Parts: sequence; structure tokens; C-alpha cells
Amino acid sequence: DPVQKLFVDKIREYRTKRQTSGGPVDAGPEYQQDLDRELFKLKQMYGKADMNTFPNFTFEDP
Amino acid sequence: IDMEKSQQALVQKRHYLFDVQRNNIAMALEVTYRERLHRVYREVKNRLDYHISV
Repeated sequence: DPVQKLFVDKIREYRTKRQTSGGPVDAGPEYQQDLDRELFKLKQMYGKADMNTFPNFTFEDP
Repeated sequence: IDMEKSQQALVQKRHYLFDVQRNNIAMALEVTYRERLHRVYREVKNRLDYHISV
């Protein structure tokens, strides 16, 4: 198991990715552009309510 | 005599209209309560789902 040089090579590039992930490394503008795109899509699909605490209802009796 | 006696025996039970109204208004109150509970549950679930899905 200590022999599959590709195995340990992938694990090593993994460890490097782990340490370097202070901010999404090699993100490029596509990272932010996408993140924004699907965040906006999800926000639109879900709702526009006070996305922080519980909005209040204040119903009306019959 | 029979007409009058049966008329009285019948108008004795005119209370069904009010009994209706009673249970109908109780039903209206119950449906309002159910809608309130389900609306609050739906809103909380919607916010939780928003967070989880993002």
C-alpha cells in the first residue's frame, strides 16, 4: 500500500489543497460569477422574506 | 286539528338552523387555526430549507 506512487501522490496533492484552502485557490472570476448566479436563483426560488430572523404573520380573524 | 298539532310539533325543532350556524362557525374557527399553524410551519421550514440547500 505504500507503493502505489499515484495513490500517495493524489493524497499529497490533497494535503496541499487542504492547507492552502484559506481562500478558494485558483478560483478565478468564474468562481464568484457562478456562486452569485446560483445564489440569486435559489433566493428567487425560495423567497424574499427577512432572511435572518422569523418574519411575523399578524393574521386576521374570520 | 291535525294540521295545527303537527305544525306545533314541527316548529318545536326550529333549533337545527341555529345548531348548524353553531357548528359551522366552530368549523370556521378550526380551519383558521389549522391554516395559522400550517403557515407558521411552512415559513420556518422554508427558511431552514433555504439555508440547508444553499
